[PDB]
Amino acid sequence: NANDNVVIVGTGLAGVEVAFGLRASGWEGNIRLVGDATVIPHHLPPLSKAYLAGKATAESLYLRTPDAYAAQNIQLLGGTQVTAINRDRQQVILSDGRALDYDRLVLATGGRPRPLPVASGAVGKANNFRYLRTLEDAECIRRQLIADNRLVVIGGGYIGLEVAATAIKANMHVTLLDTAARVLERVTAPPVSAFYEHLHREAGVDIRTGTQVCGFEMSTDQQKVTAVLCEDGTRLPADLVIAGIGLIPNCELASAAGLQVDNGIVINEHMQTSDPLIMAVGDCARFHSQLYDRWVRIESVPNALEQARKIAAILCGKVPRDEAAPWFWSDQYEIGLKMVGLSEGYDRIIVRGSLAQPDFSVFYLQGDRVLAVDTVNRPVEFNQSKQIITDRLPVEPNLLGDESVPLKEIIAAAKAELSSA
Ligand SMILES: Cc1cc2nc3c(=O)[nH]c(=O)nc-3n(C[C@H](O)[C@H](O)[C@H](O)COP(=O)(O)OP(=O)(O)OC[C@H]3O[C@@H](n4cnc5c(N)ncnc54)[C@H](O)[C@@H]3O)c2cc1C
Repeated sequence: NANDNVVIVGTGLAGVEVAFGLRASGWEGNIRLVGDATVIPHHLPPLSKAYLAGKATAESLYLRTPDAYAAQNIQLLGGTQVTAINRDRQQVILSDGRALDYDRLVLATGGRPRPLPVASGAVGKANNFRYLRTLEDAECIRRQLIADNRLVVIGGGYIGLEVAATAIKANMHVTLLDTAARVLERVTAPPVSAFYEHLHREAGVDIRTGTQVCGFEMSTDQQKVTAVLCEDGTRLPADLVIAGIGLIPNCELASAAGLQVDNGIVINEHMQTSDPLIMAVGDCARFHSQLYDRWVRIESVPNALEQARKIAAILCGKVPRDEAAPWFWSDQYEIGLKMVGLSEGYDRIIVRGSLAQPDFSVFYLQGDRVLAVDTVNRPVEFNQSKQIITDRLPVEPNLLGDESVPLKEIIAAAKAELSSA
């Protein structure tokens, strides 16, 4: 429509992709991008990878060049916080009291770092204690990635691991702490955690699992952290502390406007929230996965792209792409880590290749059904695995771990079985 105005709250990948996708699918109306961030929209993955390593330019981070917004006639309103939504009048209220009218509203609010309780007040304020989510966070941390200085990373998720890998390369003394018994405990099988723990320790990282931070010591003059204290009495001297204990989806605007919320903004098969004219997308969206027949909220680039493209399609009267298996990647010590599917609910894993080398695939199964596959330096088996998950192919479990049998042929057999019998 060339009259309907669309307002997108959030200028992260999700919001920006909706904006440009919209104008790419034939949208003629007005598009307004509104975000509290001041910087030009940029990619996030490089922030714990090449950019954090200081090897990529700031320019390379832009999602789209600044001129692109003008050319595609997309109004970008940065440094502006949306404080409320008025479904009745169909307007979004800005912190300055200003209100923007909308015919279609898209909430691409993403999430915010989960604060560490024992790092409140002065601790969190210290210039050498940071979470990693914004460009500002990344640059503040990078400036402090100094050889021989001591870093303590709190949190063992993929980003924590990527931060540790980057710091190690910068020759820092690195210690990583996780409360769980093994890193990535919730999304991987023990032998996979073992791989990562050994991988990092081998690189020089001192990983301490089952460790809980009880507090910090700080300098009076500089108001900087000088040490991290563990519940068991261990004192870890630190020149830098990076915390990453998860993300909190930004649903406040939704829950305040009476929209359904549950660890994310609930949306239906049409990307719509409880309110027809309001949609949600990206890290903040909790949707129903028909592939796994359950409600999930995914934090990944592929997820944002897929969801953003679906919204653009629907708002333009076009047909959305069929639901694809969820996937994401991680870069640690130049190792190609690619994960497809959701492992939740697996009752066994099958390793294809040796875990003593960064070259294998791990299949997560629930019975004979493949739920997900984590691949390490195996791009082809990764692509092939997407097909197995997305199409629910009946691949023979007893051959998945047999490297003398190409995955392509295992797949061929599964497909032939459907057509023949
Ligand atoms: C360091 C890092 C590394 C990552 N690496 C990978 C990776 O390797 N592979 C992968 O697949 N994914 C990775 N991710 C995750 C991926 O970047 C995100 O899932 C993806 O970019 C989608 O983000 P989003 O746009 O949904 O949310 P966000 O990027 O959080 O964007 C939401 C924006 O909206 C703003 N906003 C919220 N509320 C309001 C409001 N009321 N008014 C105005 N503005 C508001 C927020 O401040 C924010 O600026 C990484 C993320 C980080 C931080």
